[PDB]
Amino acid sequence: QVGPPRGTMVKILRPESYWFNDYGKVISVDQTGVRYPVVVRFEKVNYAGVSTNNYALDEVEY
Amino acid sequence: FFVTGPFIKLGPLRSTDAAELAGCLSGAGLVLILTACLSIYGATAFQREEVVGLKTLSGRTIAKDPLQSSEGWASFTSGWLVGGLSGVAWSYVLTQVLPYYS
Amino acid sequence: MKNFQIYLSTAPVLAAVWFTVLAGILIELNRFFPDALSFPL
Amino acid sequence: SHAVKIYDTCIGCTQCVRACPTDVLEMVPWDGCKAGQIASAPRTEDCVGCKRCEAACPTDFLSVRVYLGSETTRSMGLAY
Amino acid sequence: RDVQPYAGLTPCKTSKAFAKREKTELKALEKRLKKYDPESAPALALQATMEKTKTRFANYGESGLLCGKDGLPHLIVDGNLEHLGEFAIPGLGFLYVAGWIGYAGRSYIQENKTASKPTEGEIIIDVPKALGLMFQAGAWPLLAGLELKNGTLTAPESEITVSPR
Amino acid sequence: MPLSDTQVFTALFVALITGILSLRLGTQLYK
Amino acid sequence: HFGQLGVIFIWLSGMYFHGARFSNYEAWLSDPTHIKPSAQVVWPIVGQEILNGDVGGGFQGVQITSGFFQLWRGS
Amino acid sequence: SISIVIFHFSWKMQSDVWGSVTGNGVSHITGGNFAQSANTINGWLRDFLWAQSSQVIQSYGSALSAYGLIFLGAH
Amino acid sequence: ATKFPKFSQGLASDPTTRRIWFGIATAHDFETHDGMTEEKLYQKIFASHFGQLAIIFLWTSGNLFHVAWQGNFEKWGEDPLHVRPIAHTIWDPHFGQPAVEAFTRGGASAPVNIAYSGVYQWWYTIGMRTNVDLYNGSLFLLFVAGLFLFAGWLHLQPTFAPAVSWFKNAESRLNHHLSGLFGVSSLAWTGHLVHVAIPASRGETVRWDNFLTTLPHPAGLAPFFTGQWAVYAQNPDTAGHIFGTSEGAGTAILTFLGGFHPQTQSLWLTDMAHHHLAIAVVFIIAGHQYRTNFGIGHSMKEILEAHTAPSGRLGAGHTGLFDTVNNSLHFQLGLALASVGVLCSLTAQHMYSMPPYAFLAQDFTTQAALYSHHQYIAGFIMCGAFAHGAIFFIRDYDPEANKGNVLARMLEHKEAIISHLSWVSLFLGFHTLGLYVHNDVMQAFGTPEKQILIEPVFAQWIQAAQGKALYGFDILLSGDNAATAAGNSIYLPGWLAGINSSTNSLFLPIGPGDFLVHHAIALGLHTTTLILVKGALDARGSKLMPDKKDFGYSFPCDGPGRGGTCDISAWDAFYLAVFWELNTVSWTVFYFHWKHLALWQGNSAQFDESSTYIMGWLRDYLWLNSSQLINGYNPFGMNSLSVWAWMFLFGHLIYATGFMFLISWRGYWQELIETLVWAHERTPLANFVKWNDKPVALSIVQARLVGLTHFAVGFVLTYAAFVIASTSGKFG
Amino acid sequence: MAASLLPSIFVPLVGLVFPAVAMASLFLYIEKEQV
Ligand code: CLA
Ligand code: CLA
Ligand code: CLA
Ligand code: CLA
Ligand code: CLA
Ligand code: CLA
Ligand code: CLA
Ligand SMILES: CC1=C(/C=C/C(C)=C/C=C/C(C)=C/C=C/C=C(C)/C=C/C=C(C)/C=C/C2=C(C)CCCC2(C)C)C(C)(C)CCC1
Ligand code: SF4
Repeated sequence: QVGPPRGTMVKILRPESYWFNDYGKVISVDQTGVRYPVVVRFEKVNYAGVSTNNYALDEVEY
Repeated sequence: FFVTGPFIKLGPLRSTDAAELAGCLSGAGLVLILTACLSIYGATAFQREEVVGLKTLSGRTIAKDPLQSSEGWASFTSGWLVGGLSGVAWSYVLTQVLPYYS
Repeated sequence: MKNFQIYLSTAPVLAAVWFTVLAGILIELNRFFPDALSFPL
Repeated sequence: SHAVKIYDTCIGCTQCVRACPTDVLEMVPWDGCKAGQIASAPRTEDCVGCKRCEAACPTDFLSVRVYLGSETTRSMGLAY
Repeated sequence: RDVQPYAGLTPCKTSKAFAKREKTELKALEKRLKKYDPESAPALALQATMEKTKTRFANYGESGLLCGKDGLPHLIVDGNLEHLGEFAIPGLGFLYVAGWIGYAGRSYIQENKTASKPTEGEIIIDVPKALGLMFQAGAWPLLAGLELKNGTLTAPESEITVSPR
Repeated sequence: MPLSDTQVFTALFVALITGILSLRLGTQLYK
Repeated sequence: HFGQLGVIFIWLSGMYFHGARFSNYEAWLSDPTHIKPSAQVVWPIVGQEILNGDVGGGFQGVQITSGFFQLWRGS
Repeated sequence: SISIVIFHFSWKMQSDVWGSVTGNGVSHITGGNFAQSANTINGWLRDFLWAQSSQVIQSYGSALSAYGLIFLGAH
Repeated sequence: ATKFPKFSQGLASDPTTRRIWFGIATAHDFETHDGMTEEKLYQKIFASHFGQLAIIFLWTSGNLFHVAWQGNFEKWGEDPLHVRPIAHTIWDPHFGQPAVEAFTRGGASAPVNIAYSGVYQWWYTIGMRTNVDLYNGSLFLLFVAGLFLFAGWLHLQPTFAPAVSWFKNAESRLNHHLSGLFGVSSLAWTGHLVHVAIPASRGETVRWDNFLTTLPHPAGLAPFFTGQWAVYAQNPDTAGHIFGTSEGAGTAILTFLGGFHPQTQSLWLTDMAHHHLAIAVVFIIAGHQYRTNFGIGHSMKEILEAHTAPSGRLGAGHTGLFDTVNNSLHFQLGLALASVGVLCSLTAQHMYSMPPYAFLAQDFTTQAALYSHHQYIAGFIMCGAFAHGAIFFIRDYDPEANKGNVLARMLEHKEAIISHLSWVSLFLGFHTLGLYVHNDVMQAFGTPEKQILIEPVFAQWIQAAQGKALYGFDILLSGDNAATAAGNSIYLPGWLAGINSSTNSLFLPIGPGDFLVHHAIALGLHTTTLILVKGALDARGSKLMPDKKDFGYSFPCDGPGRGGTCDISAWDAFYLAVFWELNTVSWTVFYFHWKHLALWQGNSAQFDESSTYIMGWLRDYLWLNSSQLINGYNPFGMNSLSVWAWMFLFGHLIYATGFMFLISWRGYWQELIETLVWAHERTPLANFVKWNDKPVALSIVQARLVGLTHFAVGFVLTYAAFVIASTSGKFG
Repeated sequence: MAASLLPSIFVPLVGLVFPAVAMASLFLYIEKEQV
């Protein structure tokens, strides 16, 4: 297992992200070596209305 | 022939005795403008191949209209110019000649 | 009953009550202390 | 015609493809995402630019982007 | 009170144009009155309006107002001691009240942010807690000073979402 | 004193030359 | 639709009630040609009492243009 | 469209119908200027909008001061 | 494909009418042209600058020629106060006999237009007296325009075409423009004023014929080179001096009297000559600052590089900005536009209050027209400056190179700037509108004494500092201290005479209406700046659209997704800010025009009474002064203001037509055009004629622009018609 | 003589003749096929 454990709050570092500099719960991290394995869930919705998306290991901080 | 009439009866000089001459010169000027419009349309419009043919509603294959070509539209424009000037002159003649014109 | 109270606690009803009361107090102050261009001293 | 680009943040949810009204987008096999598929835009000439794909893309920021460019007949969506 | 002339403005109490304003309005009132017989209610209402105009003009005379060439009072807001009631004291009252409103709002939004479903409580206001925070916001300037000194008034730069630029 | 006709026509001919030069500049720009 | 009709009936009740306790309909009846109809009187609070115009009949109020006085006279 | 219908109605009635007979012919509100001025946009701007606005813009200090305030507010 | 988008293949292959529109629109956007190198970009820009300079000079020569040929310049010079200037003869075939008989003003024998541009006063002040002088000037400027057209043609040839590095030579360009384009030009103008304009003002005509024989001063250049420069100020013009005559005419050519010439109510020509001389000296000195070819002077790159705040509050300082400015044509264009717009505002604000032209203050319509002209030009130029800065941020800004400098810092705290602009705009608008509505209500309720009339004591205190003795602060020039004592040797008597006079507009008296309108102006400037700075800083991306820099400066939207992104581009921010710019400039010029109309009727009390509430502006200014304008033509004939009435209604028409393009949007119109295409295709005798380009609705950006253009055109034409017609109907 | 002649010639020249030729010419160029 790599990346943040499930349930932890991670600070988003992707500049273009709607939740940039915001904190979101980690739902799951894909261990099959995908490009964006970190699934982060967000209390607040973006302009598209979604509350989650995928991030890489260097696009999150905990 | 017809386009002269509005200038005769509603132009600036409609009240004056020279109403007819003014209206006919206005009609001739408009004929010249429309000749210019026709010449430029003929120069620009027919530049494409138009590979698709034409048929009648009965299904008979027919040749394209020679009018629908650059040189054909040029000949049509020349006919327009001659006809328009002759018609304007005829309208002048009839306004000066016709018994019940007023 | 209680749900109706909750309904009253909704944003529109509460805004209407709060601004009704506020307009009332401001009108009463302008009735009892009318025509106040500046704070007197 | 317009330009449609697919970025590696795509999760292969197919919503861009299903939203396209001119069949510009298609799903292709891809190892990068969990779902195992990325979108592509082969028939870019047919892109009218309606940006339904961008509206239907869940990923933040969008994995499909449409950049309006040279306007052709098909891009202008003209029946004449 | 008697105020010194300032910025080429004479006091309204000793201003002839202020007296003309009063006179004109009162005469208009009389004209309006004349058509009504004194026994009828509009006559008494108009007489009360005339009284109100007289006492307003008198109060504006005594309140140390400076009038202009036009004849209407003019406010001095540069901070002058003789005209502090024009802007400073009502300005202080507004700053106190507006800061109370804002601090009650900030306190409620921060308290509701800890609820299980903050957005539902955003539209259905918890009236008891709301009123508790509203009355606690009486000491807004103090509590704001505490927040400023402790650094919790302002969120740090890193926590705030920003554009990618 | 009104301008003489020779003055008006000389200035107008200078304008015509200026207009020719403007056309030369426009053609050169269009290249 | 029932609720809308209840609202309309509230509005009519208001108009008739104002035409009864806040109007000069009885004065206007004797002199309809010279008395201006009026069925709204404002409270004298912030100098808005000036809106109570000289509509006639020993009365002051906002002159009305709904024609309600004419309707009542015709009724 | 309604803005034009009601403007036509108001001007035509003030000019050619409404008025007061005094035994020496009709004295219309605007004096019958519609027939000779309502054929030009300038005529509507001047003899209807500009001319008839004097009542609403000079309404301050009277009972129609509310109408003047609403005029500005609606603008 | 077609040949008209010669610079755009992508538009050449476009099969619709959008091709024609966008080839017109993107013609001057050289940077986005196919196969466009930087060298071709710079050469074409250089030759276009040559071209429109020649256009400027042909416009000036045309004005001179028309005034010389069809004008009444001599007669106007004889009686400047009782002769209306003539602009040009009218030959309109559509005129009726009343129009021909009503437009014949001045001493013309033909219908004419009354020159409201002030060119008569300007040309009279500079020494031109006769139609021959104006004709000679027009011919000379015709030759100059031909010379510049030939120069553009020549520097477009490959031998004479300069490389990019010639344009990038900043130091040499600024040295030569400061010393020569500014400094030497000012010196030459001084030589003109001393040799020609001042002697012509004192009666003696000094043309090229008698040039080189009449000394401009009774002493020669002996006082100059012997250092006795005070001889040139020995005997100024007398107060009782009549312009253009020798009565009370002095001999001093250069001086600093200050104030205004009493008979013309304009600046003393000796003052303005001494002024241009001092500018010439300062700018010739200034143009030796930078290092070009001689081992001395500054290097601008290193100037910027060494100015970094030691504490790091500014970040890396200005490090990297030299290349940013020099390589970015849009940065340079935004700076030049910003400065030019500020200057145009300064000219508007200084020509009304300090008229530099003889008999300009007495001609009120020209003053109003010039103020409105320069303020509207300034507002548009400002909008352009900010738009081009947004364009710089998109096309020309390099975040990697500008890392850490003030510009990247602007990107970093842009949200704070935009939010505080929003705060100041909201505060100003809430309180200004509230005070205006309060005053409206109090006037409405018959109690105008209860209005919140804030006395603008700060501006009045400045005026008191500057010599005005109305308010009684008496601090700096109105009081008796060191500053006034130092001033009272040369300039201050004339300045105090000018500023304390009720006739001129040097520093007008200020009231609560002036307070409220200046705060309205502040609202307008703060809001327009909000919109424009928001457009510039969010040009490269925002939270709604992070990758906005990849879509160029002007794009319609990013679709209805993500809630909707209409008017999201920086171009759209400009488009929105032009409305606020027009609104603000209209507020300023409405204030100017009403205050000056009250001054010119002699009753300033009208403005001071009715400017505190909006109904007073609507009634006593707009409705009141529109009476004679709308009566330009009527069923009882017409008068000389019928053209301005027609233009007034014309501008109303354009404004409304603009509203059509602004409110209704593309997709209704596209379907309507589709039905029209079907109709034309299926109409007998009309299907013989077929369009070459497929007819389509205007694109979103195109139509936004078209509507904005109509809005602005109708705005400007309506107000121009109003400000000219009312002022000419009341004052000529 | 210039004053009595040149306006009556140049106003139609610039407001009817030059516009006609310019619009016609520009039309012919814009609609001119690339090849
Ligand atoms: C840009 C300057 C300018 C302007 C705005 C005008 C405006 C006018 N002129 Mg004047 N004129 C000018 C320069 C100008 N002129 C110059 C330099 C000359 C040469 C000395 C003349 C000589 C002249 C004569 C002799 C007459 C006019 C007439 C007229 C009137 C309309 C008829 C017309 O256009 O014929 C203009 C005639 C021409 C031969 C063209 C001259 C224009 C100049 C030289 C070129 C300007 C081009 C411009 C900068 C760029 C155009 C491109 C694009 C923006 C459209 C009108 C008031 C007539 C008039 O008074 O009618 C009542 C008339 O009889 N003009
Ligand atoms: C009849 C009187 C009257 C009325 C109706 C208003 C109405 C209004 N004012 Mg104004 N104001 C008035 C008199 C009045 N004002 C006077 C006399 C002053 C001088 C003190 C001010 C100074 C003032 C300022 C400085 C501001 C307002 C703002 C506002 C708006 C929101 C105020 C509020 O409480 O929101 C509820 C309150 C909050 C949400 C809390 C926000 C912060 C508040 C406004 C101030 C507290 C900060 C603190 C004291 C530091 C102040 C710094 C300042 C000096 C720069 C509202 C439209 C605000 C506005 O619209 O600007 C965008 C604003 O910033 N007013
Ligand atoms: C919790 C209340 C609250 C507080 C403390 C603030 C504070 C601030 N706002 Mg915000 N704002 C609020 C509510 C609040 N706002 C609401 C409800 C709106 C929607 C209308 C806005 C809309 C808004 C805009 C559009 C802007 C601000 C700006 C600002 C700043 C300038 C001062 C100011 O308030 O003037 C602005 C004041 C107003 C717009 C008046 C609205 C405030 C109302 C009266 C508060 C309503 C809530 C109330 C307290 C009840 C809830 C609690 C209760 C249940 C107990 C400041 C940071 C400006 C900024 O960014 O400055 C840097 C700016 O441009 N605000
Ligand atoms: C002495 C040397 C000299 C001089 C006179 C000029 C002059 C000029 N250059 Mg420069 N240039 C020089 C050297 C010089 N250059 C050198 C060495 C280089 C190489 C680096 C360049 C490179 C260069 C480029 C690359 C360009 C120019 C351009 C221009 C022209 C700009 C237009 C202009 O003057 O606006 C008018 C401006 C003024 C007269 C000064 C402005 C003062 C302020 C804004 C106004 C004050 C006005 C005043 C109050 C009076 C107004 C009212 C009155 C009319 C009533 C101008 C004629 C541009 C061009 O192409 O034009 C052909 C251009 O693009 N130059
Ligand atoms: C010295 C000044 C200067 C310079 C060199 C430029 C140069 C440029 N600008 Mg900038 N700009 C300026 C001033 C300037 N502008 C000003 C003052 C404004 C504010 C109005 C703008 C606003 C602006 C925008 C918003 C944009 C540009 C763009 C551009 C570029 C392309 C222009 C274009 O699209 O083709 C030429 C433009 C046209 C042919 C359109 C003109 C249409 C006008 C408005 C019609 C007016 C109608 C007329 C007056 C009515 C007649 C009277 C009536 C009675 C009939 C080019 C780099 C565009 C670009 O892509 O930048 C890179 C762009 O998006 N500029
Ligand atoms: C008269 C017309 C008008 C008015 C009032 C406004 C007002 C505003 N615009 Mg808009 N705008 C307009 C026309 C107008 N605009 C047009 C035609 C354009 C061109 C598209 C724009 C383009 C535009 C842009 C692009 C921007 C603005 C911004 C602003 C704000 C500037 C700040 C300010 O002045 O705050 C003071 C606010 C006002 C005067 C608004 C009205 C507030 C009223 C007085 C309070 C009402 C209270 C009362 C109880 C209401 C009763 C209602 C009841 C029935 C509920 C403000 C909200 C800027 C902004 O958002 O800055 C923060 C901004 O970015 N506007
Ligand atoms: C339908 C009515 C109508 C028409 C056709 C005209 C026509 C004319 N008037 Mg008259 N006028 C009218 C009504 C009309 N007027 C009315 C009601 C009044 C009020 C009483 C006047 C008052 C009046 C005055 C006071 C004057 C005129 C003048 C003129 C002439 C302008 C000279 C010219 O052609 O310049 C050339 C045309 C222009 C400069 C216009 C440019 C506008 C365009 C759209 C700008 C944008 C151009 C853009 C680049 C596209 C160009 C395309 C191009 C290639 C075709 C012209 C003969 C003037 C005159 O005779 O002077 C010589 C003059 O001084 N008129
Ligand atoms: C967007 C952008 C841009 C543009 C911008 C702009 C447009 C700005 C503007 C700005 C402006 C427009 C500014 C202005 C300013 C001003 C000033 C800064 C002034 C000053 C003054 C002073 C300092 C004075 C002093 C004095 C006085 C008080 C009086 C008397 C005299 C004396 C001198 C003493 C750019 C390109 C850059 C960049 C990119 C982005
Ligand atoms: S682009 Fe957006 S929508 Fe289309 S597949 Fe990739 S993720 Fe799902």
